[PDB]
Amino acid sequence: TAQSKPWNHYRLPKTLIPSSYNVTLRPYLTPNSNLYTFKGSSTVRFTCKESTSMIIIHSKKLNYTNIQGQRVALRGVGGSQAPAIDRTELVEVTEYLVVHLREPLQVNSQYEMDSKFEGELADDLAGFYRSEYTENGVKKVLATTQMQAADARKSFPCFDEPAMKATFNITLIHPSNLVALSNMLPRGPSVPFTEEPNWNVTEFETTPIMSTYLLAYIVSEFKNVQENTPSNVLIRIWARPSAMDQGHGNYALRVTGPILDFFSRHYDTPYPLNKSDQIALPDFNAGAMENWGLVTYRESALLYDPQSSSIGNKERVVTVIAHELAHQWFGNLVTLEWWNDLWLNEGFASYVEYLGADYAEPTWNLKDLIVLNEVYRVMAVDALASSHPLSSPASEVNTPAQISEVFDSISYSKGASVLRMLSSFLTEDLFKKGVASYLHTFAYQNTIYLDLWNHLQWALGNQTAINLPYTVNAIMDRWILQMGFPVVTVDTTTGTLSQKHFLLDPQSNVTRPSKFNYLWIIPISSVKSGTQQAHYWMPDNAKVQNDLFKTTGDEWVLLNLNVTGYYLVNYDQNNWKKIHTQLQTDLSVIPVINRAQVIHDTFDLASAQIVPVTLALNSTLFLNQETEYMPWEAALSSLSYFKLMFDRSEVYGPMKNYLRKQVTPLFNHFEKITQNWTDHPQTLTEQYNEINAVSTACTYGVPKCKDLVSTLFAEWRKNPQNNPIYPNLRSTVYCNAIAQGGEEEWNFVWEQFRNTSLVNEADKLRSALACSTQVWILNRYLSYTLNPEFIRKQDVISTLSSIASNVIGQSLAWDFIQSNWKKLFEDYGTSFSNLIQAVTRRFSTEFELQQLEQFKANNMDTGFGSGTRALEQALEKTKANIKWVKENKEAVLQWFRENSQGGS
Amino acid sequence: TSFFAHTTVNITIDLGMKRSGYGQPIASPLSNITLPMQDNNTDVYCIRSNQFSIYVHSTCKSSLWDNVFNQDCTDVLEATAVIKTGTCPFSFDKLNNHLTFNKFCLSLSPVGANCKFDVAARTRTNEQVVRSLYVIYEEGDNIVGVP
Ligand SMILES: *[C@@H]1O[C@H](CO)[C@@H](O[C@@H]2O[C@H](CO)[C@@H](O[C@@H]3O[C@H](CO[C@H]4O[C@H](CO)[C@@H](O)[C@H](O)[C@@H]4O)[C@@H](O)[C@H](O[C@H]4O[C@H](CO[C@H]5O[C@H](CO)[C@@H](O)[C@H](O)[C@@H]5O)[C@@H](O)[C@H](O)[C@@H]4O)[C@@H]3O)[C@H](O)[C@H]2NC(C)=O)[C@H](O)[C@H]1NC(C)=O
Ligand SMILES: *[C@@H]1O[C@H](CO[C@@H]2O[C@@H](C)[C@@H](O)[C@@H](O)[C@@H]2O)[C@@H](O[C@@H]2O[C@H](CO)[C@@H](O[C@@H]3O[C@H](CO[C@H]4O[C@H](CO)[C@@H](O)[C@H](O)[C@@H]4O)[C@@H](O)[C@H](O[C@H]4O[C@H](CO)[C@@H](O)[C@H](O)[C@@H]4O)[C@@H]3O)[C@H](O)[C@H]2NC(C)=O)[C@H](O)[C@H]1NC(C)=O
Ligand SMILES: *[C@@H]1O[C@H](CO)[C@@H](O[C@@H]2O[C@H](CO)[C@@H](O[C@@H]3O[C@H](CO[C@H]4O[C@H](CO)[C@@H](O)[C@H](O)[C@@H]4O)[C@@H](O)[C@H](O[C@H]4O[C@H](CO)[C@@H](O)[C@H](O)[C@@H]4O)[C@@H]3O)[C@H](O)[C@H]2NC(C)=O)[C@H](O)[C@H]1NC(C)=O
Ligand SMILES: *[C@@H]1O[C@H](CO)[C@@H](O[C@@H]2O[C@H](CO)[C@@H](O[C@@H]3O[C@H](CO[C@H]4O[C@H](CO)[C@@H](O)[C@H](O)[C@@H]4O)[C@@H](O)[C@H](O[C@H]4O[C@H](CO)[C@@H](O)[C@H](O)[C@@H]4O)[C@@H]3O)[C@H](O)[C@H]2NC(C)=O)[C@H](O)[C@H]1NC(C)=O
Ligand SMILES: *[C@@H]1O[C@H](CO[C@@H]2O[C@@H](C)[C@@H](O)[C@@H](O)[C@@H]2O)[C@@H](O[C@@H]2O[C@H](CO)[C@@H](O[C@@H]3O[C@H](CO[C@H]4O[C@H](CO)[C@@H](O)[C@H](O)[C@@H]4O)[C@@H](O)[C@H](O)[C@@H]3O)[C@H](O)[C@H]2NC(C)=O)[C@H](O)[C@H]1NC(C)=O
Ligand SMILES: *[C@@H]1O[C@H](CO[C@@H]2O[C@@H](C)[C@@H](O)[C@@H](O)[C@@H]2O)[C@@H](O[C@@H]2O[C@H](CO)[C@@H](O[C@@H]3O[C@H](CO[C@H]4O[C@H](CO)[C@@H](O)[C@H](O)[C@@H]4O)[C@@H](O)[C@H](O)[C@@H]3O)[C@H](O)[C@H]2NC(C)=O)[C@H](O)[C@H]1NC(C)=O
Ligand SMILES: *[C@@H]1O[C@H](CO)[C@@H](O[C@@H]2O[C@H](CO)[C@@H](O[C@@H]3O[C@H](CO)[C@H](O)[C@H](O[C@H]4O[C@H](CO)[C@@H](O)[C@H](O)[C@@H]4O)[C@H]3O)[C@H](O)[C@H]2NC(C)=O)[C@H](O)[C@H]1NC(C)=O
Ligand SMILES: *[C@@H]1O[C@H](CO)[C@@H](O[C@@H]2O[C@H](CO)[C@@H](O[C@@H]3O[C@H](CO)[C@@H](O)[C@H](O)[C@@H]3O)[C@H](O)[C@H]2NC(C)=O)[C@H](O)[C@H]1NC(C)=O
Ligand SMILES: *[C@@H]1O[C@H](CO)[C@@H](O[C@@H]2O[C@H](CO)[C@@H](O[C@@H]3O[C@H](CO)[C@@H](O)[C@H](O)[C@@H]3O)[C@H](O)[C@H]2NC(C)=O)[C@H](O)[C@H]1NC(C)=O
Ligand SMILES: *[C@@H]1O[C@H](CO)[C@@H](O[C@@H]2O[C@H](CO)[C@@H](O)[C@H](O)[C@H]2NC(C)=O)[C@H](O)[C@H]1NC(C)=O
Ligand SMILES: *[C@@H]1O[C@H](CO)[C@@H](O[C@@H]2O[C@H](CO)[C@@H](O)[C@H](O)[C@H]2NC(C)=O)[C@H](O)[C@H]1NC(C)=O
Ligand SMILES: *[C@@H]1O[C@H](CO)[C@@H](O)[C@H](O)[C@H]1NC(C)=O
Ligand SMILES: *[C@@H]1O[C@H](CO)[C@@H](O)[C@H](O)[C@H]1NC(C)=O
Repeated sequence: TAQSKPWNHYRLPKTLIPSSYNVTLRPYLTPNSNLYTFKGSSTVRFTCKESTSMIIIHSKKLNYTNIQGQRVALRGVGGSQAPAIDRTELVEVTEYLVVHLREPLQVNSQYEMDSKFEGELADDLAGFYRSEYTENGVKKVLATTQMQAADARKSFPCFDEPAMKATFNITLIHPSNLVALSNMLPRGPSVPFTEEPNWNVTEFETTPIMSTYLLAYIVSEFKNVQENTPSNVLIRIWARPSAMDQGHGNYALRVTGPILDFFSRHYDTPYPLNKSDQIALPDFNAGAMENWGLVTYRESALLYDPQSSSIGNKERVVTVIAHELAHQWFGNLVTLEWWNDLWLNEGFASYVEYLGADYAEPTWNLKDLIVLNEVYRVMAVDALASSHPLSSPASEVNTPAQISEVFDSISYSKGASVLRMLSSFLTEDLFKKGVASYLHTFAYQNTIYLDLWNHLQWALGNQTAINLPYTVNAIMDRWILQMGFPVVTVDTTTGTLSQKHFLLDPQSNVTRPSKFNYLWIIPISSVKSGTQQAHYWMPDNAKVQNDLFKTTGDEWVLLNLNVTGYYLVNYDQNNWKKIHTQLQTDLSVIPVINRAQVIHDTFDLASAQIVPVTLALNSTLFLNQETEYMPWEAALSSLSYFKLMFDRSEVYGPMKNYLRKQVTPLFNHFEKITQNWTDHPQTLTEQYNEINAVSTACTYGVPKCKDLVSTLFAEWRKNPQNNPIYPNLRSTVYCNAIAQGGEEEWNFVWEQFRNTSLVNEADKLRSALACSTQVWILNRYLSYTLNPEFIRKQDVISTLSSIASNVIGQSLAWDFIQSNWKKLFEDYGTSFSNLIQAVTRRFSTEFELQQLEQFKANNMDTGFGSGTRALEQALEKTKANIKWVKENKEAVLQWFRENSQGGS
Repeated sequence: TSFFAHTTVNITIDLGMKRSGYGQPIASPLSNITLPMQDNNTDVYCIRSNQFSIYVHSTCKSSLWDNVFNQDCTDVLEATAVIKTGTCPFSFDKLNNHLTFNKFCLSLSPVGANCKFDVAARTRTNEQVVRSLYVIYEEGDNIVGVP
């Protein structure tokens, strides 16, 4: 049947396995009279494993210059006589080039296939593509390559399946004015192209065995900062000439060396290649790609300006460098057979990125923010009936579109969360030994997740100290083959633990089936009244008992120490109180990561109606004695919804006075350590809580905070060119200054916004202009949006959603979006979903729901475009918001009023 | 090199002043003391003369958040170095007065420091200690100082 035909199946036939490729590409970076275009020529050598009469290879958007009769030519290595090509056909859907042969190929015989082709160097961010940038008014264009998944076939005919690894000989014909880069260093110095002497020919060294998706070739006029490591590896940081002249990519050079060294010792495997080129591209939506030896990055993730960039950027560059460098071993040396297992590659790197970044910047304690940035991030989505298992059968991922769906928060963050739990029971040193065992045994090869488990189990067998009650395969099967995470409820009177699938909706329709009936094997580290207890292993059973969790009197138990595991913990009311009294009597006894747990967990349990909302708010009482970031951020994140629903309500006064009483101590703490806000801290966590202290103390009415904003802004208005405000506190001071002032302040920030070149500062000033308390100023600012000479097209959605955040601007913006819907949909519907989510985020009344419903009917003919799901989603959120307010408004008001004096 | 001579020791104390978040004058620890050069070393200067004179040269500079002192002090920030007595039985003024000592060495390093003077910045509003100047002294009459 036609359906049976091998060319109509997405997955490649395993009759031909490739050996090596010879790919020669010529990027034409000058527009054609009609399109930027690239010309190529490839020669692949393959071995027949099973006799077939047809060569099926991947080809996407490639026009072919016919060699002799057909598109390709076939030759034979050894005595192999190549069969004649009867006909060549191109299937577009499955992206294939089917070469029908007159006589079948021979088993275990090698053949070579030549091809000459041409394609479009379009701005598609896929394959050999062009990245356009404007430098000093001159529009310059560079040729770069994103080959992830399907895109490599777009540039050269290849077997684009990660399991079909091969060695590649990349040759580049580029203009002599521009530089040529690839995965490997050039074989020799560039030699001019004989046929056209305005071009050079860079032929690179042969690539190690590697997957087609990790290939890269970039032709650009970029510049570099070099550095040879003690391990004899060349580290080059490439970027636009302007950025390198300003020394923006020097932090990247300062950390790349130490990071590669750490991973070399951690994995016990020397860096496979000798070069680590890291390029920063102007427009890189992907953020970063782990191309081997040519890691492409977005300018915001490799470059750091120490005079304008906040510490948030210093964290992004050091951690993203640690992630794409971890892939050079785990993901590039030992790749994975298919994308059904993409979670292991991205999850492992998303965990070891914090390890490598801690080596580079050890003062920051980054290994503790994985709970906040990765675990807590993914739990919000894994606690829904719409989530998905980490691992799916390989047969389920076939379509290029199905391959892209594997790239999500579950695979990256929950993957890391599950692999951090492994490195907890397995003891890390054993975990390192197994990973090393895996990278040494399966080097230059492809693997199954079982292949890692096997090596990590063998590591335990070569040991007698750590003994696990179950196999590594089974323990992890519960976390990778089923969705969601468990909530452990411990009745301390009887010592009975219970597990249940945690879903944030009180009423939820989990329809997805599980082989383990939504019961997990949970590693349970516990503490009894400050002293660590023995480790526990709760089975895949709903309820069990153990005297480890049986308290008497003032004895309190706290589980998931340091949040190593991927589960929520609930105790009996009495034990919660004993934990809350300890957080008041003395908090140091409870670790910082567990002090955030008692906040995140309680609020998440309250959303599911497992515990009352009063218990969640109770967890925010020890914060008048807290100077740490994680416990404070966990509260400010959870109390954001409270503010969104109550900022325009009767109960905001009590809320503001409570959070003022609780933030006043924190503000005074930083005021002291910073000598009246002069000498700022040097640890990422502390610098972050300083922003939280300043911003929170201000939006809740701390007198001194208003004086600090006024002073800093006053000094800035004088001497405008030199800015006194610290890069980190600039955004808060700017927003506050605009809200505290009027037209003169707004007109200043607007003039500076229209004069600033740095997108970093422009966005800070633009988002600050939306904080105005004047109605007429906000409406004028809203009319500035309609004109693209005042606000860029891409800045419009973030400008509108910022005005909507102002309590005064919510009404003004909703009105503006309804009245200008057609124009906004015709431009952003083709991003817009997020606008209809930023606005309609506070919607909490039946009257607002009616307005949303009436608007849907009115603008049905125009249509909601990309946010059609979002307009429906906003209705469902508003309805869910109306329910929460009705059932929690009175309790929240009473609690805030009662605890208005802060905590003891 | 004659013991019987007058050696003038010029303590150049470059002063670093940073403006506070509430506009207050804040004195940075990054302010630097430059002792006269001796034995190819600015860290320590030992008096090798019967008569000595210790004089203070003070320069005020201003930094912003950067901690790079690129400009001159203006308004509240401006200040002048004042070497407070600190942990010593003698004031910086007493030394240039009729005071006799067998050996007198001013060092920026606390190694061998028999005593330590506290260098401060005196803004119209307040005087804030910045760095400390260590002194190693031996009681005697071989060396004395005066204006
Ligand atoms: C991308 O670049 C890489 C290099 O960076 C290319 O890899 C090279 O691939 C070619 C072809 O496979 C290799 O060349 C051949 O290697 C044979 C083995 O050489 C090795 O063993 C030697 C000791 O025996 C050792 O000294 C040497 O260093 C190396 O380790 C070598 O025997 C070949 O030379 C003879 O054979 C040729 C053809 O085979 C004969 O024999 C068969 C069997 O009977 C017969 O069918 C055939 O007709 C021939 O008679 C012959 O043409 C020669 O005249 C000679 O007799 C030859 O050198 C090369 O070694 C690889 N280099 C590296 C560094 O890997 C890669 O191929 C390229 N990609 C593409 C698509 O080409
Ligand atoms: C770091 O900042 C501290 C706070 O800074 C203040 O607040 C910020 C927001 C800005 O407004 C800033 O300009 C303010 O100074 C700062 O601590 C403060 O320092 C000032 C100056 O030393 C103190 O002012 C003096 O106060 C006393 C009275 O103290 C009583 O009243 C105050 C309230 O006014 C209470 O807070 C105290 O607890 C006491 O109950 C006054 O008597 C004195 O003036 C007298 O002397 C002058 C000169 O002779 C006369 O002209 C007057 O008539 C008076 O006789 C000052 O007004 C302020 O009290 C103090 N506050 C606190 C809480 O400590 C600190 O000095 C800064 N430190 C650094 C690092 O520079
Ligand atoms: C849950 O999470 C917490 C936080 O990560 C863990 O507590 C940490 O334990 C590690 C163990 O390595 C501590 O690291 C060590 O700290 C020692 C000093 O202890 C304290 O005192 C200093 C100064 O006040 C504080 O800054 C510090 O935060 C601690 O409070 C150091 O002396 C150790 O140095 C040793 O190791 C290094 C390794 O590079 C060697 O170079 C040294 O020569 C030396 O051998 C080390 O740095 C970490 O400080 C602890 N943090 C806190 C705040 O307690 C818990 O262990 C973890 N618990 C569980 C159940 O997983
Ligand atoms: C007391 O003396 C100390 C030295 O003991 C002086 O501090 C030095 O100040 C100079 C500037 O005058 C610093 O050199 C500068 O470095 C800046 C970036 O380096 C940062 O990181 C280093 C390492 O931590 C710090 O030392 C430094 O302070 C910075 O934090 C550059 O941005 C500066 O730019 C200048 O030179 C470049 C060319 O290199 C020019 O293009 C610029 O336009 C500009 O001229 C400069 O290179 C030096 O690093 C500081 N060393 C320290 C802090 O020990 C104090 O200035 C002085 N204090 C006083 C006068 O009270
Ligand atoms: C301890 O750990 C090793 C694996 O780790 C190695 O040794 C430690 C000490 C470190 O040096 C690491 O860096 C090393 O990688 C376990 O070895 C494995 O044992 C199992 C048996 O339990 C072996 O499985 C067998 O393999 C046979 C074929 O082996 C050959 O082929 C494989 C590849 O397919 C190749 O890796 C191997 O070297 C041989 O060439 C097969 O016939 C048999 O039926 C069975 O499948 C496995 O191959 C071993 N792996 C390696 C890499 O050595 C130890 O078992 C473990 N000890 C304990 C007690 O658990
Ligand atoms: C140590 O530092 C002193 C300066 O210290 C100041 O003075 C002492 C007394 C204390 O009060 C300190 O608190 C002060 O900070 C340096 O003295 C200076 O030396 C320079 C060397 O160039 C002298 O510069 C000269 O200036 C001349 C102009 O004025 C002099 O001459 C005219 C007549 O020409 C005369 O009218 C006037 O009275 C001065 O005598 C100029 O002609 C000459 O070419 C030269 O430029 C400067 O005058 C000195 N100032 C003072 C007040 O001493 C020491 O050099 C330095 N020495 C050491 C060893 O550290
Ligand atoms: C794929 O790409 C690789 C390179 O990345 C190609 O491999 C190279 O092939 C060339 C041509 O065979 C090799 O250059 C030859 O080397 C030999 C041995 O040293 C001789 O020196 C050759 O010189 C003699 O022959 C030429 C041509 O007849 C003649 O002009 C000259 O006077 C001499 O008689 C010399 O050309 C080169 O070393 C190879 N490089 C490597 C690293 O292997 C490979 O051929 C490409 N494959 C395909 C199918 O395109
Ligand atoms: C394109 O290919 C040509 C030819 O290889 C490259 O010319 C090369 O230019 C570099 C400088 O960028 C030359 O380095 C210097 O050469 C001079 C000799 O004139 C010597 O005094 C210095 O010690 C230094 O090595 C290189 O020699 C020169 N090669 C030539 C002329 O054959 C050109 O730069 C290439 N451009 C690209 C992007 O490939
Ligand atoms: C908008 O941005 C431009 C570019 O930054 C600003 O131009 C700058 O204007 C300042 C003030 O005139 C110039 O400062 C100069 O300092 C030197 C001493 O270092 C002095 O000799 C000059 O007379 C002048 O005062 C600065 O050089 C100049 N920079 C450039 C590249 O034009 C402009 O002032 C900004 N307008 C605002 C902030 O609204
Ligand atoms: C590859 O070939 C296709 C045609 O098979 C080219 O598409 C044509 O482009 C011309 C010029 O713009 C149009 O007039 C034709 O109508 C297009 N036909 C189709 C079917 O698209 C395409 O431009 C070629 N690409 C390259 C870079 O060679
Ligand atoms: C939140 O904490 C408060 C105390 O801060 C708890 O209030 C106590 O509740 C018990 C049991 O009803 C009473 O016996 C106490 O007298 C109450 N004390 C105060 C000061 O009100 C409250 O129960 C906690 N809520 C939750 C759900 O944990
Ligand atoms: C990398 O270095 C090794 C030696 O450690 C060398 O054998 C290999 O050829 C080099 N590859 C290059 C230059 O890319
Ligand atoms: C859950 O989904 C099933 C299948 O769509 C449906 O039959 C059932 O009524 C749903 N139940 C709830 C509670 O929504």
